[PDB]
Amino acid sequence: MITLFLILCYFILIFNIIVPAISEKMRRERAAYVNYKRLNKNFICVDDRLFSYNFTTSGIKAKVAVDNKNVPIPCSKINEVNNNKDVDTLYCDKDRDDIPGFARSCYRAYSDLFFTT
Amino acid sequence: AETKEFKTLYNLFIDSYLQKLAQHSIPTNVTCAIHIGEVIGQFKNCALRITNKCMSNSRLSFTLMVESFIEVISLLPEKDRRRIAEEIGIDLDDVPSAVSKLEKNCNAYAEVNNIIDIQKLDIGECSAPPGQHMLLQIVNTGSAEANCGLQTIVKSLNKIYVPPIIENRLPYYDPWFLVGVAIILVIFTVAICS
Amino acid sequence: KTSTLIFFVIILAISALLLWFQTSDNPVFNELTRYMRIKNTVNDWKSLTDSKTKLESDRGRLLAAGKDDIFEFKCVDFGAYFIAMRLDKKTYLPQAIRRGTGDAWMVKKAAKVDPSAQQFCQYLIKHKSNNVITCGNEMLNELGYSGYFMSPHWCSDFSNME
Amino acid sequence: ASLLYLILFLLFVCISYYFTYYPTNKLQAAVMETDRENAIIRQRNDEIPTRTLDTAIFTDASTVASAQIHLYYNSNIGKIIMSLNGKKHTFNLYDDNDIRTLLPILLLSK
Amino acid sequence: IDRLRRANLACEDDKLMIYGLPWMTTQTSALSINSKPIVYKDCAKLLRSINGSQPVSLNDVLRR
Amino acid sequence: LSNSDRFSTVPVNRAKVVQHNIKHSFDLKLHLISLLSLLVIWILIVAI
Amino acid sequence: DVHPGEPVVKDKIKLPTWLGAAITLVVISVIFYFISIYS
Amino acid sequence: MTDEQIYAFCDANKDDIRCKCIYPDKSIVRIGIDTRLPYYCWYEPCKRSDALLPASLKKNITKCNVSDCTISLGNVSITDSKLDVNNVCDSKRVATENIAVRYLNQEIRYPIIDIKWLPIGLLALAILILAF
Amino acid sequence: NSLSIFFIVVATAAVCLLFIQGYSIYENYGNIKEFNATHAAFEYSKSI
Amino acid sequence: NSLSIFFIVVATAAVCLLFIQGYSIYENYGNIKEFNATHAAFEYSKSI
Repeated sequence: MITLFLILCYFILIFNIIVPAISEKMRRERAAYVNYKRLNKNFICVDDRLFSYNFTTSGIKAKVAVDNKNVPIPCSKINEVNNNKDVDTLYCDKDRDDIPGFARSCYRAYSDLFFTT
Repeated sequence: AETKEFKTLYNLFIDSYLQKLAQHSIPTNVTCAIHIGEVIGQFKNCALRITNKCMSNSRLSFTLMVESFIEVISLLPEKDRRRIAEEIGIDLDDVPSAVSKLEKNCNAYAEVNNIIDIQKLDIGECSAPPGQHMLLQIVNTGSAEANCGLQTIVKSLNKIYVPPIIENRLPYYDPWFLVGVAIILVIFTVAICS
Repeated sequence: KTSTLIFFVIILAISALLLWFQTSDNPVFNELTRYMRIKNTVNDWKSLTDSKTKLESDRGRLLAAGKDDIFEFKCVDFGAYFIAMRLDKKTYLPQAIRRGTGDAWMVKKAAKVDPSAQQFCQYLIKHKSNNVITCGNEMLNELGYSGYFMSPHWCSDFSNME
Repeated sequence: ASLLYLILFLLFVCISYYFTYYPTNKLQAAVMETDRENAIIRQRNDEIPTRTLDTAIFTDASTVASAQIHLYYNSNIGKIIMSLNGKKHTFNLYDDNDIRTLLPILLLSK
Repeated sequence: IDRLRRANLACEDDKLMIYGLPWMTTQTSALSINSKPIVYKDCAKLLRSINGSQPVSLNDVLRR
Repeated sequence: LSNSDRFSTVPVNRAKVVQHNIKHSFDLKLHLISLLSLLVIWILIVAI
Repeated sequence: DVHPGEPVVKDKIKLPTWLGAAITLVVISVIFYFISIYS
Repeated sequence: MTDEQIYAFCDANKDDIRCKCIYPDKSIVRIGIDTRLPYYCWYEPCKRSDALLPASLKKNITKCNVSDCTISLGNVSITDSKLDVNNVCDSKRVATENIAVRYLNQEIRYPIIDIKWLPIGLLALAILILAF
Repeated sequence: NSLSIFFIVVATAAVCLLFIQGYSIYENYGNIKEFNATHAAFEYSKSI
Repeated sequence: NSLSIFFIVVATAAVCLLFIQGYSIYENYGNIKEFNATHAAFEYSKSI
């Protein structure tokens, strides 16, 4: 009856580890988003790119600022970037390969979000 | 539970104003008092802070208040900081050491003394991230007009939207139904096997 | 066979009870999980301090370019107090004049423009400069905090301003 | 099968161990990734010293002089700043002109 | 700079030359401070007195 | 000064205070508990 | 800073947490094995 | 020492730095008077730790730049919260969100069942004779 | 069969171990609550 | 044969509890000695 043992194992795993893990991850990311939007707003500067963090159904997500021709916006003009709320944003969930080190910048953005919050 | 204070824009403004008042503190012969008839708090992590400063020089009080407000909105987006500035009645281009519209509006409290009298006070819901508390302040100052400016700026900063912490934990009631059903179904499978 | 099914049902019921206690707002489970969480967070403090100190070292290396005046003691004004600080020649981290065995010397200001505070900070620069404290790992091993993750503080404010 | 059951149990153990003793949120996992990445970054970057390194320097098309320089390499923009006589010049490692300017001053270090 | 490690210095007639360039395989003349071509007849002796007769790659320079 | 004696002239290493409060504190043995629970489940399902 | 007091508790040399459980299981198994063998 | 002994000693040595604001120069006293700030509240020998002061000087220094600010709360009832009434009226700044950690000298309870269980447990073992 | 009885005995031993761990937690719940009340702030902090 | 199994499990529980208590006492005898020495007056109050 090893199979019933495995069934019990996976049932306990899911409903006593993964679901509380989902709740804990949502709570931590929501707290980080709250501590981020309580002072900071719109985009912030990380690795010469611009990232913002928004909370959705499946956790927090970082979107990077790009111009019309899918080029990341240089940090120097974040001023006007805060003036224009219709600037193009690309999500970090999709691994888009045209930008060199896009996932690198996304990971550093998440790390900076953790450090600031 | 010793929890950290959840820093928030109006809290930063109040603390900066209080620090500026303390660092320019001057002795005065005027009596400044706080009289609250009832204080009711029934929600967890609803910290209450009753700080009783009073500086007789109200002109310097508005100067420091405007300086602290300007330093606070130095981190907001430009459009939001500016619109909140006209909503309050303070202009950034004007030096803090100048009479603004807010001071002119609040001069109507010059005759009344520097006492804060509240008949009854109740603290509302305070949703804070775990490990932190939402702290509410009742600050007195050496002039009722400085108080006027204080509460109007505090309300204006409260008008902003800060995302709330949502509680996902279900309400807990003693679950004897689950163990009862488990026992009944254990008897059921015992009978089935037999 | 029958015993195996009975124990299967019993273990499923135990798991259901554990899930009920986990999801619900039970004070006992909350106390236990908060105990564990506090212990884990205090454990992770050290790694967080190391990472932040190292990143601040990189940003100090990047910032200290073409500016030899930032390597010498200066009376930085923090709006309410003066601190005589510089950047260390080795770690490239903010290093200020230490007050005894405590933190950096904070010359309290009685006004927006306080000449006496500046004069005393200069006096410390010229006389009592042999005792210094650096943000990062020396700060952690001496006073218990890294200087970062603390607001307001001269390390964080100097990193944000510069 | 027995092998399938053993594989499933091992996968159970691995997943439970990860979910218990490893981060389960984007922030902390990204912090660990950034830690490893920055360790590699610095392991590569520390090969460039900031010490006073003597080298032959070409001020013009027919002049040469021996002098000490300092080198600081950064990977955010991937450039080397060379310090000479109190003045710092930045040369990119991706631009052809900067590479042609910087290679002789590095390969001729006495 | 890992790519540039294969670069090494030699003499193209009377001028400085950089062999082993994957960035630009074509022949390029090394630039001085003012971004101008380098033309020394004695640059070979200078290379011999620093790196040696064999063209030392930038990898060995970094290893120094 | 009605609370002058509760403040220390010397600096306080509060990090060490928390480290000692955690070192000398009750240890919920979740590792041992989980191992014992897994052994109990395996014995009650498979062994028996 | 508020004075924290003194560290009265001493760091005694402890024992492994699992070791008591290990002894219990081992001694129970040995007792059962001897009882089965002798019987 | 008593006030009379203080006066006799300081009249014996009128130039001692230890007693310099109990008997200060008239210049200092009138500078303090003409500034609306009593001299004993700011003049350095008064602030000195080893300086000897009479009863009158002490009870007049104790009223140096003292403010008059009061808080009169009524029926306060707080649950699971924190109350921080500061009533602070000086240059000193209260340390907000300063977590005051003490040494928790916790005493670990041990899993010792009441040894009154020892007979009953023996009875448990005894019932194996029912299975023989 | 002696093996089944052995496995039942080991299961009872492990359940007794779990009960003793739970009894330890029950006894030290006061210490747990005191530690939580004193060290509540550091639940999600990044520094002291 | 259910009664025999019940007797075996309860006797095993008793023996295992005895061994757990013995080992815990062996490791914590000194600790409870100082606990009783520093809390001697807590045994019986003088307001009987």
